[PDB]
Amino acid sequence: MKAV
Amino acid sequence: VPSSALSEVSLRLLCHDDIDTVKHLCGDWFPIEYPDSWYRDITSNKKFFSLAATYRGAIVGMIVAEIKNRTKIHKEDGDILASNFSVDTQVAYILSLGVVKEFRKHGIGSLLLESLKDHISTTAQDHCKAIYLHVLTTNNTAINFYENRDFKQHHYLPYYYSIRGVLKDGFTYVLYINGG
Ligand SMILES: *[C@H](O)CS/C=C/NC(=O)CCNC(=O)[C@H](O)C(C)(C)COP(=O)(O)OP(=O)(O)OCc1oc(-n2cnc3c(N)ncnc32)c(O)c1OP(=O)(O)O
Repeated sequence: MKAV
Repeated sequence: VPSSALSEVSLRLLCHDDIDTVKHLCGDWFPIEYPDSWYRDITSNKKFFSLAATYRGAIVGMIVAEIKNRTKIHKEDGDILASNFSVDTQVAYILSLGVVKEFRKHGIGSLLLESLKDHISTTAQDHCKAIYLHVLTTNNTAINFYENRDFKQHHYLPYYYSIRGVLKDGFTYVLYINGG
């Protein structure tokens, strides 16, 4: 889950 | 869901027409607000391996990854290849991995991960030496999944995520492949  | 569901699961790459479905599924899977430009990118840009699992027509899981040169790793994880001195070394970053709730624990997540490995073996067999990802430190389900699949915890990332207005910690997980 990539961060924004 | 029936325990024969995995046998009826198919795979296909994401396309432009999937944007609304993907955005909805991500809204349920990840408490993170990705912009529309991101959904446009992962469904259209061939630099991504964006793979959907489908069941009786509909998307029930996806993995989105990017194979890239070592120089493209962000500074917070710049050391995952510290013992690898080759300039041609690539890595695969998993941007997203999720499966619809009711379909979990049927092997679909495993299939998506294995498919990324197969894609790497097919497309970048010599140079891609690691797979890495980020996860919320509280996400025990995902952590167990990865640790049971040979991923190792590599970094602690304090307040890495912004989750509905509040900061939360993350981990980096890494799997070395083709010798590392
Ligand atoms: C950035 O995106 C990376 S970090 C975020 C991860 N994604 C999420 O947090 C979203 C919500 N969670 C999920 O989508 C899923 O929990 C994930 C993707 C994490 C796992 O997907 P899935 O549940 O499809 O994975 P799996 O292959 O089925 O493995 C879990 C698991 O299930 C069993 N299990 C019980 N019974 C069976 C049968 N009959 N067949 C297969 N598997 C079965 C396990 O033993 C599993 O693995 P375990 O090692 O225990 O975790």
